[PDB]
Amino acid sequence: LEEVNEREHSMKASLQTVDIRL
Amino acid sequence: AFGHKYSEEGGLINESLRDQLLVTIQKTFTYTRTQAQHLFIILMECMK
Repeated sequence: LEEVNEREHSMKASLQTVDIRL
Repeated sequence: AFGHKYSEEGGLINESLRDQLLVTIQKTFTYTRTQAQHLFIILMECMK
């Protein structure tokens, strides 16, 4: 679950950057 | 918090975050890159 927490933090950062590009 | 771990050698922050920071600033602080920039400068300068 700690690995889930680190991976989902990266997923939110990638989604935020994708929204800024769009 | 995001500026400190994404820092490498202090004031040398890779563009990957140069923007990621600018954008989180542009998002969390909702600061258009104009406003975000001044901040990016201060954070990098200070966090350096």
